[PDB]
Amino acid sequence: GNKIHPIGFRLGITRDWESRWYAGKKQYRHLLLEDQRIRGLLEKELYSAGLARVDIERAADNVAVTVHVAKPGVVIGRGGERIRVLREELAKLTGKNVALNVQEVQNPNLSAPLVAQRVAEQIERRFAVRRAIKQAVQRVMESGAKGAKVIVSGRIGGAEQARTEWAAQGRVPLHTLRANIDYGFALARTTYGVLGVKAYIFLGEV
Amino acid sequence: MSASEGEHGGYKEIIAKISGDGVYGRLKFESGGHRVQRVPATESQGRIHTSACTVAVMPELPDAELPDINPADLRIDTFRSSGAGGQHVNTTDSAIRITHLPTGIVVECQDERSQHKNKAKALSVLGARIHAAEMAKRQQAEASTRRNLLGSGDRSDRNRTYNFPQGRVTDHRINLTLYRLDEVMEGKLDMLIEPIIQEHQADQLAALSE
Amino acid sequence: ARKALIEKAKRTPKFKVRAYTRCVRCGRARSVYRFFGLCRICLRELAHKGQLPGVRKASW
RNA sequence: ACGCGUUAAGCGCGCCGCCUGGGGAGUACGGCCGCAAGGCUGAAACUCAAAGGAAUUGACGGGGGCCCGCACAAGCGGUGGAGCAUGUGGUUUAAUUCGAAGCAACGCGAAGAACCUUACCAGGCCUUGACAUGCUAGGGAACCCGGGUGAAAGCCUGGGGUGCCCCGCGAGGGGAGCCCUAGCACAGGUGCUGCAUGGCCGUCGUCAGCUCGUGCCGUGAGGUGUUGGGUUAAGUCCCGCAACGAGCGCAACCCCCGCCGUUAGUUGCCAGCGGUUCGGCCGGGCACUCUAACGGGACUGCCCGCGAAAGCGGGAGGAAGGAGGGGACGACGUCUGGUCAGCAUGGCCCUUACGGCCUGGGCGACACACGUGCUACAAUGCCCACUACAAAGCGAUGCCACCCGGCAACGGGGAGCUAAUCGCAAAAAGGUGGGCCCAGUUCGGAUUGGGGUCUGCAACCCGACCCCAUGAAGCCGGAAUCGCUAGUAAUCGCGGAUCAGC
RNA sequence: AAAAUGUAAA
RNA sequence: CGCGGGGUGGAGCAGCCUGGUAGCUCGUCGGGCUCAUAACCCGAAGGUCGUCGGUUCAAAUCCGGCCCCCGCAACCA
Ligand SMILES: CN(CC[C@H](N)CC(=O)N[C@H]1C=C[C@H](n2ccc(N)nc2=O)O[C@@H]1C(=O)O)C(=N)N
Ligand SMILES: [Mg+2]
Ligand SMILES: [Mg+2]
Ligand SMILES: [Mg+2]
Ligand SMILES: [Mg+2]
Ligand SMILES: [Mg+2]
Ligand SMILES: [Mg+2]
Ligand SMILES: [Mg+2]
Ligand SMILES: [Mg+2]
Ligand SMILES: [Mg+2]
Ligand SMILES: [Mg+2]
Ligand SMILES: [Mg+2]
Ligand SMILES: [Mg+2]
Ligand SMILES: [Mg+2]
Ligand SMILES: [Mg+2]
Ligand SMILES: [Mg+2]
Ligand SMILES: [Mg+2]
Ligand SMILES: [Mg+2]
Ligand SMILES: [Mg+2]
Ligand SMILES: [Mg+2]
Ligand SMILES: [Mg+2]
Ligand SMILES: [Mg+2]
Ligand SMILES: [Mg+2]
Ligand SMILES: [Mg+2]
Ligand SMILES: [Mg+2]
Ligand SMILES: [Mg+2]
Ligand SMILES: [Mg+2]
Ligand SMILES: [Mg+2]
Ligand SMILES: [Mg+2]
Ligand SMILES: [Mg+2]
Ligand SMILES: [Mg+2]
Ligand SMILES: [Mg+2]
Ligand SMILES: [Mg+2]
Ligand SMILES: [Mg+2]
Ligand SMILES: [Mg+2]
Ligand SMILES: [Mg+2]
Ligand SMILES: [Mg+2]
Ligand SMILES: [Mg+2]
Ligand SMILES: [Mg+2]
Ligand SMILES: [Mg+2]
Ligand SMILES: [Mg+2]
Ligand SMILES: [Mg+2]
Ligand SMILES: [Mg+2]
Ligand SMILES: [Mg+2]
Ligand SMILES: [Mg+2]
Ligand SMILES: [Mg+2]
Ligand SMILES: [Mg+2]
Ligand SMILES: [Mg+2]
Ligand SMILES: [Mg+2]
Ligand SMILES: [Mg+2]
Ligand SMILES: [Mg+2]
Ligand SMILES: [Mg+2]
Ligand SMILES: [Mg+2]
Ligand SMILES: [Mg+2]
Ligand SMILES: [Mg+2]
Ligand SMILES: [Mg+2]
Ligand SMILES: [Mg+2]
Ligand SMILES: [Mg+2]
Ligand SMILES: [Mg+2]
Ligand SMILES: [Mg+2]
Ligand SMILES: [Mg+2]
Ligand SMILES: [Mg+2]
Repeated sequence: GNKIHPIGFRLGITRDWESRWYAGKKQYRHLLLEDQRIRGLLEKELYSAGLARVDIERAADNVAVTVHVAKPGVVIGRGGERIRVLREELAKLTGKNVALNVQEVQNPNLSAPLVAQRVAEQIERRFAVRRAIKQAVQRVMESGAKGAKVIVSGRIGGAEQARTEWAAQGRVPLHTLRANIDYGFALARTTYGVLGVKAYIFLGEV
Repeated sequence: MSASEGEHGGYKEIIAKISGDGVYGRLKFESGGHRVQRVPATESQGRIHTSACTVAVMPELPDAELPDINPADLRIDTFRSSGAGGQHVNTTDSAIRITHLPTGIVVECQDERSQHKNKAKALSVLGARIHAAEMAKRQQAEASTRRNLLGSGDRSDRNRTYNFPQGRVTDHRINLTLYRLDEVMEGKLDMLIEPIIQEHQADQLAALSE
Repeated sequence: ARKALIEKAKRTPKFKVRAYTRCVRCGRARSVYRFFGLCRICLRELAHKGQLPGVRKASW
């Protein structure tokens, strides 16, 4: 083990901060650990929707949470209920006046933190772990990527002495910082044990 | 009092006397085979191994020697010696033979031209020949009883397993199985020996009260 | 004593010395910053996901 | 299969000899031969689940060739000896919490153990609990309060706040957020298992490697490509080729450091000026240093020479030239690697207890041993004063120039600064006169004594500084071993992160 | 033209 | 009884005559080498010289007696 996170890598070379806001010295840690708890709530109630990215930004007290989903008919709720009651739960545990800012995915099979989550439950529900990859990339590549790679790790439906196997197709120049790529974990949580699905999509060296 | 400290590690073999009170009953249960499963020090890739050892604690043995024979049973015997000697040998009963009746040993001494010297030489050769002879009966029993006790072949030799990669010691004969271990492997032997002793005795009463 | 001590590092003390650091996110005690209220890893971890403001990998 | 191939192991035929799993065994027995040594003929019991033939892939070699690495050589400075620091083994003990183990454990997780941290220990306590969703409910009522015991935590204990839906002629309203009090789902675990795992790291190794696609060869495992000639730091190229291409790597794009300029012109800067009231303070100005964005700049681009090409070798000019120096960046893989103790996680366990709380001890123990390390043996040095020269950082919790107290740390008095403004602020070596004269010393600063400051609830265990007496071992370190190729080693200082304090 | 060894679990 | 021999750091040997003089080889413990062990290189540790009593100022040593070890005759016609 040695390969480093491709985000933290280009953290300021391509992909952006999930949190976009300035802070003072004795207040940073305060409106951080509070503000992180938001994605704790958001992931609790949007996996059912496709939570790939959050953009939590702040003014003076005034927050601006902007979410990125699959097909936001989920946050719609009963006409406009979940969009309401979430912003009604957003501010409700801060003290600060929030917002219902929400936006969606253009194409889903082109988002790593998404593409993974599909798989890590696809197999959390037993399914053929090999072909759940070779076709996963194949969906991504028939979704017009430039390259793809998928990784699972741990007891693959059996094998006590657990393994780490993968399949991939296309281009994946990680070491090149120029490349726009995409990475997102996903957690297979099966009866016999727990794995971990990584995913990488090379979208185009901007 | 005896030790073969073979390269690494150990002790290939060690003998030692333990002195004090109740030394017997508080270790008379250790005699037997001791299986051990861990990844040995002698190992070069993560493989567990089932080595073993043979504990053989034998009790104290007080020993004996009365200030020698009963001359009341003893049969002395003078007679003319056999061989070359002429007039002061064909005509002088210089040969001796002595016989210890309740044992059975017979020795004699046509060894020297005396008689008193052959007499005593018989009565001290027959010194050894009775006590130095019986010491075989001692060792024979010692040896044989240690052999049954200690148990020869290994790993299949029962009594107590010491499992390190799980930290669980189990005594087979009475079936404790606590996954404490190591504390005993530090020296705290009792969370173990006390169980067997009660268990040993539990059926002790079920013998002439059953 | 797990949870019973992150909850007792936050509770009001018996003195101004039984006061001490606790990683709010993980739960450390040693190597917990004041600047973040964080442990060396939780710091490390979230940082890679850009969820920590302005902090990029150093290089000089 | 290797190979054989009119000198068959090819296609045929005639005739002899010989084989029918390994070991036992070319033995034992019988016969025959022999001077002998032996020879010929030649079994079986028992035993095993194989023995073996070629060929492929790697690893390995006290095999070869070709390169490379502070690997050796060359050179400079260390450890190993002493005393102390801290870390580990051991031992130990009421426990001396757990884990890390050759490089790749040993100033490692610890970036702050007196309480805390704390898992260990002893003894006092806890039982739906220190924490989470809840349930039936004796009844409540935020709650400010307040008492006796005790080290505290806790067992007990006396006061009502009398508010809280919605209407009680009313004398009960009923509910209610939290709440007290029993009981049913309970939590709780630093308990085991990294040999059930995730994640992250370590390492060979920033090594130059690993492979895939089709084609082709081969009964096949597999080969070809990736081999070869040149080449480079490089599977880097260029040529060549039963190969043609492709991915992961190296380079490369990214960040500081060197050159140049556009821009910006204080809180920084100061060349010219009013100044002058002794002066970057006043006016003055962004010209220069400064700061910090946006940029150009080097491309074998130029020339003699060598090669077919890549490329090489020399100077030319330029801040810089064949990669200018530095960082980040760790390929398929390996090590049954490290980590269930940061955290998560399938199992297994514990359930007036492995859980939960406070008091005190311990994690700092010392018959011993190795790791990393500070400080030394001194004259290129040690001491007292004058005295210049840095740089990155830190703080309206606080940073504390200042007077005052002083032998001091400190103390009480506070002026500024939310910081290019004000502070930590003396950077030490260096410089300059004195000073010592070769000695267990004006070296060295261990050990211990008496007395003090500081922060904390409190420095016995067990703190860090200050002052006076004390002034040890050590006179250059056996065997062996270590770092390092240029602003590098060596040596001198300073700041920060964890942090009551250290 | 130097120098012995490495038991027993995939 | 009798002659003569040697007893000494754990094993095996000098040092006795000539009276003050603990030696060598292993072995041992503690440092290295090496992934590890031995080999190998570097330091240290270790015995009132059998035992009573003896003479000298003192006994490994000179000196008498049993205690050991060891060849050792004892011819007995
Ligand atoms: C016996 N001989 C020859 C010697 C005479 N002619 C014969 C004879 O018998 N002599 C022997 C006779 C007795 C002798 N004898 C034995 C015991 C004794 N106490 N005293 C003696 O003299 O020992 C003698 C000895 O050996 O010469 C040989 N062997 N030559
Ligand atoms: Mg897909
Ligand atoms: Mg043996
Ligand atoms: Mg006794
Ligand atoms: Mg005869
Ligand atoms: Mg005779
Ligand atoms: Mg017997
Ligand atoms: Mg284990
Ligand atoms: Mg069992
Ligand atoms: Mg506890
Ligand atoms: Mg021919
Ligand atoms: Mg033949
Ligand atoms: Mg035949
Ligand atoms: Mg056969
Ligand atoms: Mg044969
Ligand atoms: Mg026959
Ligand atoms: Mg003959
Ligand atoms: Mg081959
Ligand atoms: Mg050669
Ligand atoms: Mg060559
Ligand atoms: Mg050559
Ligand atoms: Mg070296
Ligand atoms: Mg020198
Ligand atoms: Mg553990
Ligand atoms: Mg430990
Ligand atoms: Mg309660
Ligand atoms: Mg009313
Ligand atoms: Mg009412
Ligand atoms: Mg009313
Ligand atoms: Mg296991
Ligand atoms: Mg390789
Ligand atoms: Mg080849
Ligand atoms: Mg070839
Ligand atoms: Mg070829
Ligand atoms: Mg080539
Ligand atoms: Mg190429
Ligand atoms: Mg002006
Ligand atoms: Mg000017
Ligand atoms: Mg100007
Ligand atoms: Mg360049
Ligand atoms: Mg060229
Ligand atoms: Mg040119
Ligand atoms: Mg030319
Ligand atoms: Mg040049
Ligand atoms: Mg958990
Ligand atoms: Mg208790
Ligand atoms: Mg506690
Ligand atoms: Mg000198
Ligand atoms: Mg002050
Ligand atoms: Mg500020
Ligand atoms: Mg001078
Ligand atoms: Mg002196
Ligand atoms: Mg003190
Ligand atoms: Mg030196
Ligand atoms: Mg400071
Ligand atoms: Mg030689
Ligand atoms: Mg030789
Ligand atoms: Mg002698
Ligand atoms: Mg001498
Ligand atoms: Mg080894
Ligand atoms: Mg030797
Ligand atoms: Mg004499």
